[PDB]
Amino acid sequence: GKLTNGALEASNVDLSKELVNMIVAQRNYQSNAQTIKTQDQILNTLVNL
Amino acid sequence: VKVAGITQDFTDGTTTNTGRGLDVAISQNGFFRLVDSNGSVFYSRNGQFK
Amino acid sequence: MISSLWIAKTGLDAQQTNMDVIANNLANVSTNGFKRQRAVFEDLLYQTIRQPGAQSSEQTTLPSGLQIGTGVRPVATERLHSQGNLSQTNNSKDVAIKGQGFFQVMLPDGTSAYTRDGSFQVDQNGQLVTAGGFQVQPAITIPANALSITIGRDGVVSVTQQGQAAPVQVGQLNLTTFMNDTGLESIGENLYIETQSSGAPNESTPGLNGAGLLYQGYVETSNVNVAEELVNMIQVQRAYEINSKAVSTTDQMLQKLTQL
Amino acid sequence: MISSLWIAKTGLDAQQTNMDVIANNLANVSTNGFKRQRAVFEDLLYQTIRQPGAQSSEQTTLPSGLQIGTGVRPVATERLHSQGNLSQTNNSKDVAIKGQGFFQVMLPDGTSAYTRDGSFQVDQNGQLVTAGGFQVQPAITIPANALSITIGRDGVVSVTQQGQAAPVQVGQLNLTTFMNDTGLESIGENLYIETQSSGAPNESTPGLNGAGLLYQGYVETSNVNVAEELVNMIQVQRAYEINSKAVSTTDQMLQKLTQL
Repeated sequence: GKLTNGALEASNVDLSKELVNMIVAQRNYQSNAQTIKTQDQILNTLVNL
Repeated sequence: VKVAGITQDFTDGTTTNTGRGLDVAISQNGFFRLVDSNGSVFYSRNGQFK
Repeated sequence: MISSLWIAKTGLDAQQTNMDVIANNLANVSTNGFKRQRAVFEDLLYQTIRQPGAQSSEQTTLPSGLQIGTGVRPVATERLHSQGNLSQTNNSKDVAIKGQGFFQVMLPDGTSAYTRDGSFQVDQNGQLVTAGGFQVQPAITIPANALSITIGRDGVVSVTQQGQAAPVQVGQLNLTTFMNDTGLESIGENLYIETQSSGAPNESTPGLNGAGLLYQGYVETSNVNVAEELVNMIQVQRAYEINSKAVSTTDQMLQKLTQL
Repeated sequence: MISSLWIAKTGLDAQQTNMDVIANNLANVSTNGFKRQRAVFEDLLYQTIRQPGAQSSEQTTLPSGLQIGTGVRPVATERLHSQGNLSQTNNSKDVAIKGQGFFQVMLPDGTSAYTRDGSFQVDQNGQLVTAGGFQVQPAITIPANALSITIGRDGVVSVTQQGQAAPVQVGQLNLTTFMNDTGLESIGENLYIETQSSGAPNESTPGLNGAGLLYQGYVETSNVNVAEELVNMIQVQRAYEINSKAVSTTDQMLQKLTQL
């Protein structure tokens, strides 16, 4: 590529995409925590026999 | 699940005028070549030079 | 040691398998080109005792005899092959399939696996490879002096060199389709290998007799639905707890008998 | 007093050790330059009974004989020497490590200890000391009328004096590297001492050889990941309850024996 003098190459991070990805990742993490909690309430129920 | 890897989106970003003569922007492909105090070779897209 | 204990010991194991399937589906909610699993169950033995339909008298038959049954067993976990939603992540090296075909990839041992993941990279030698470093087939090399990579809807890979107004074709991407997509054996790393229940690998071009279409800059996400998995967890948890209660009731019954 | 009771007692002790490791990891979240611990277990001895592979007849061997095993024992507690997150405190005296080196300090016993903590102070004598007052070899004396301290990426310490246009070098901070980093014996107060399994201390400047670089104004936070510890705590609690249930079952069987 060619060099442009007097200019800087800024970052390529789009904030809207990052925010929506953060939201969906939070929901997925909560779902995984929920199934973790279910496996225990199952192990605890088996223990209380 | 297993994390196969972490990539880096090597697409050209914004070009912003700065008004200083020592900043260079690389459109399209290319990497600036640097050497540290040890002598290793490095590559960087940041054109903020001094 | 007693019949109801074995039956409720099979119920526990089947519900644990269902929970395992649900948890595995929820863990891979973000992996591209994923197909979620579904466990199927079937009845175990049925002890005959009094035979159903047995001739009690010389003219009267016994309807629906004493058929005491055994627990449950799972046949298998089948992959729900549906089209995951496509995502526009705008990179020239990501390709997504629109139909029901598979990419062919050559394993290091010389055999060929089949993957629907479209996140492709370029190795140091210039070949298209899967993100796990497995080289794609039938080999699409990419020159060092490449300016843009264009993969069309027909799988044709073109590379535009510097200062040249015409693109250069560097290969042709083909899709493999099977009689039975479920019977493929998953070997991990988003890879499936051929099994005799999956028929034979039929190679086809993308748009003809049944291979899917390829879209560049798109990634095929998983078909896992979170809400349905949540509801299924709530129902599997209740079923497991109730079967454990059956175990406990059998245990209490055996206690009094022994005490006698 | 019975074999299963000893096995369950060993399991309980191992799970308690795991819980202590988790608690120690949790207690040192705010410590700087702390490396989390992980415990590794091994399975104990085996009562032989019938030997596996013993010749039963003149030609037929016995496959997989009665190997009744004993409980479990923890072998080791290993540190995870990984680069923790760097935190900017904007202090002229705080130093952070970027690689895999160690700072060398002198205990008042006369032996040398090694610490990765970088929160340094100056004593009333003007020397560089650790927050516990241990003097930081190979020894940096800071003059009385200092205006600012500059510690370079390679370890050169300079002091800017009033009326002098040039900085004055007052020492050189060095890093010690070990061939085996996990073999160091932790004596507390963020100090590790060398053992015979920790190789020999190789002193080097930050940048040369393999030692890491020094960042001024930064502190190395602990590498403890908390959510993993919470999940491990849940697992440890459930496993401890299961082992306690095994103990209870053994106790009940012994009780039903006595009355006979």
